[PDB]
Amino acid sequence: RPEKWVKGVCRYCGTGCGVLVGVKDGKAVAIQGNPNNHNAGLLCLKGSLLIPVLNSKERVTQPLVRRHKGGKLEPVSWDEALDLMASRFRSSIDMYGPNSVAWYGSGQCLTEESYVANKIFKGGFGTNNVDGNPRLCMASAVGGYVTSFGKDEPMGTYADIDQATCFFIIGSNTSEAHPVLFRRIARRKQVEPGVKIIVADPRRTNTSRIADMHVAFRPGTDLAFMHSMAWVIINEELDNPRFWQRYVNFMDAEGKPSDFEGYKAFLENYRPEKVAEICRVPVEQIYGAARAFAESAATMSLWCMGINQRVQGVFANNLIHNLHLITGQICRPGATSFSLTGQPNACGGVRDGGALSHLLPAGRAIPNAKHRAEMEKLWGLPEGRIAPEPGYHTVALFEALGRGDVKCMIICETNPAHTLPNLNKVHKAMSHPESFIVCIEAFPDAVTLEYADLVLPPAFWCERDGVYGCGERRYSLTEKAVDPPGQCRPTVNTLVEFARRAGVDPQLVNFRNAEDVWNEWRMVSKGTTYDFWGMTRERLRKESGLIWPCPSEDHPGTSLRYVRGQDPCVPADHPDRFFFYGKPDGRAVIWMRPAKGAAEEPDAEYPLYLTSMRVIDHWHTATMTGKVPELQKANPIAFVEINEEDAARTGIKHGDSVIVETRRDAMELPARVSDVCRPGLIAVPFFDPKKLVNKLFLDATDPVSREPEYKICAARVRKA
Ligand SMILES: Nc1nc2c(c(=O)[nH]1)N[C@H]1C(S)=C(S)[C@@H](COP(=O)(O)OP(=O)(O)OC[C@H]3O[C@@H](n4cnc5c(=O)[nH]c(N)nc54)[C@H](O)[C@@H]3O)O[C@H]1N2
Ligand SMILES: Nc1nc2c(c(=O)[nH]1)N[C@H]1C(S)=C(S)[C@@H](COP(=O)(O)OP(=O)(O)OC[C@H]3O[C@@H](n4cnc5c(=O)[nH]c(N)nc54)[C@H](O)[C@@H]3O)O[C@H]1N2
Ligand code: SF4
Ligand SMILES: [Mo]
Repeated sequence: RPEKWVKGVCRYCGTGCGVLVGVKDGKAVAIQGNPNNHNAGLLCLKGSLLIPVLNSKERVTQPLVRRHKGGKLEPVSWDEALDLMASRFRSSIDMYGPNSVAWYGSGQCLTEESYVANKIFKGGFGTNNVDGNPRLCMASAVGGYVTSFGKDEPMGTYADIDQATCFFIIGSNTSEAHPVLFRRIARRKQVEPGVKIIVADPRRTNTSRIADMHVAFRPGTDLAFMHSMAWVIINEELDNPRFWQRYVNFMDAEGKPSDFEGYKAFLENYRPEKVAEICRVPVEQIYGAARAFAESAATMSLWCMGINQRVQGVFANNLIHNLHLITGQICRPGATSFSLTGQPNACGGVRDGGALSHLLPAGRAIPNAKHRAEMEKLWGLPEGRIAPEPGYHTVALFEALGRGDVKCMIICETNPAHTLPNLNKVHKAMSHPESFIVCIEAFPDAVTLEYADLVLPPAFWCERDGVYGCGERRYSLTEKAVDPPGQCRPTVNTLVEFARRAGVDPQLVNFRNAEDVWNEWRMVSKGTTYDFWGMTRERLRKESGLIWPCPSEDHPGTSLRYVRGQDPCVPADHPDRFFFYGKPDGRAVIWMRPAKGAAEEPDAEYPLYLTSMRVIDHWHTATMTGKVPELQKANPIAFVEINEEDAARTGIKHGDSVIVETRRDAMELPARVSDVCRPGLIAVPFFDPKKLVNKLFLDATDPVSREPEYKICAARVRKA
């Protein structure tokens, strides 16, 4: 029975549910949803079963070191570990320059931890080799928002779910991936049965059971589909000229200035009857989706990896925004283009904090000299300290590691040997005989540890305080509830000490705790369109999150970005009601992106599309949810989804052990025959360690966002 309730944030998905941890003095005994956060006291099963994870004894509790490659990992002193880390890094820089070292973090790191590691590597060591797992996830969405709007992050919030009359949910298994959000959507349609829901996804998931229409298009053909929708919208005069004539600019297929007539001319290449067959769907779906979208009083789009993990990821994102831009379904309650963020802090930590290889904090960019100067000034650095060239993006980083270009790397709160694409190649790279890899990891079963040279024990989740920035621009504090076990220390501290010992000027890592970094980061944001200066620690302790922009302590936060009278970044006296200030002329942009396909399409030899997806019970690599026995009762191990019509003709029965094979590897999996995967598609989950499916997937990335195409590759199947 709890004596105190410590306010936090769920450790899992980007829905970012507020949580209250009940501690019976010393130990966490219960957990309940924070009634004051957006989730209003509700949590899904994974969140509900957080305590068994926090109290698990199967943790990394003391530093470990592997004296030599291929050898046993053994205990080592914290002091001996920090000196080892600092000497190896400093030497590498002294010998080969900053670009020989790198930081590979994640959207699961507290904002404060990502900010510190970013600053160390960029302002301290002078290398921009700072990336993270959000590159495997939200990079395409960032690209989409910056190219369409000139600023990252959604312009709306979760609250828009309550006023939308239409939901266009594409490339998102919302029920299994953002449970609390799916419930809020299902609730909306229950309160108002008139609400229409279109679910576009090659797979028929539980998300489609509340859908008015399920568009099961051929993998990769959604750009054609969405262009077709705009064709219909224009053709049936369902567009909003009063809006686009005043707030939109058009760009042709070659990226040059164009106009409405050019948009119409381009769209002629995407007529419904032609696209319906490209997409392998009934032509009525194109008309229906378009009409529901444009005729509705307020439409909201929501999408996830099915859109982002694509070589055309940034373009697919632009197409979704085009729909809202041509119809004016934006900047009003219930109407917005809402990218769903997968991780708890891919937003606050990596995106907003600029902890990616080409970024600087608060929407600054490495290639921009005024930005580099601005940062050198804020961080008290000597002119020119920040390298002008962006560092390696994730896939390139592990490639550099495999070549010996990157000799020292810190992997923190991610499991790359399990989750990076094209594993066989990645494993070879991580096995470089002369590399020095330091893993900050909470659970010993993470496969990446088999590659680590030094393992450091971190304080897990609420064992320390920190901020998480979820998908709706909401910044929420998680206060420390219990003490870290064994020798576990807060990564914020471990970083500050690693820096000092590595030679970094002490004025740079001038932090005792997370609150100290929050105050500097608060300063670094001041004046920018991210400005969250009003989010003091005290306000964050008392509030269940605040949504930025939040400039002064007396400012309530912002739900409607780009809207006069709502967004503080839009002059009180701006002449127009909307202002897309991320663009020089205040106008958003519609892009006539040509629809292509996957990097590796099916052919004679490998006739099927292979996709990979989430399952509600398991969180990623399962080093955390794998400790909760209840979560293992439905899908204990991996399987391969095969379509009914394909199985029959292929001669495969349900339960059969089948070999899924791509050009990169073959893996045996039990077949799960159903109508989930449309014909010509198979799907594998990645939660099982004994079945590392990323060994099957290709390594191609969107040339702009550099996000890998985990969603599509070519395969062949056979009975084992
Ligand atoms: N239980 C649980 N929840 C999670 C996670 C977890 O590990 N476990 N992860 C969190 C994280 S990091 C993230 S990024 C989110 C992501 O969550 P989602 O992206 O919603 O989950 P996925 O299974 O990857 O869903 C992608 C969907 O894209 C489909 N798809 C495949 N090919 C295409 C295509 O060509 N076009 C389109 N439009 N769709 C396509 C798939 O069939 C699948 O249904 O989930 C979050 N939620
Ligand atoms: N085929 C395929 N591959 C994919 C995807 C896909 O859809 N298909 N999705 C991709 C996407 S969106 C993502 S987000 C990535 C994510 O994939 P990863 O980030 O690699 O997966 P996680 O299991 O979340 O890794 C987090 C690690 O943090 C550890 N950890 C937990 N708490 C702490 C802590 O406090 N400190 C430290 N140091 N470690 C801690 C865990 O034990 C675990 O090893 O996977 C990607 N890979
Ligand atoms: S919906 Fe996401 S943030 Fe909310 S309790 Fe579930 S896993 Fe946690
Ligand atoms: Mo993600």
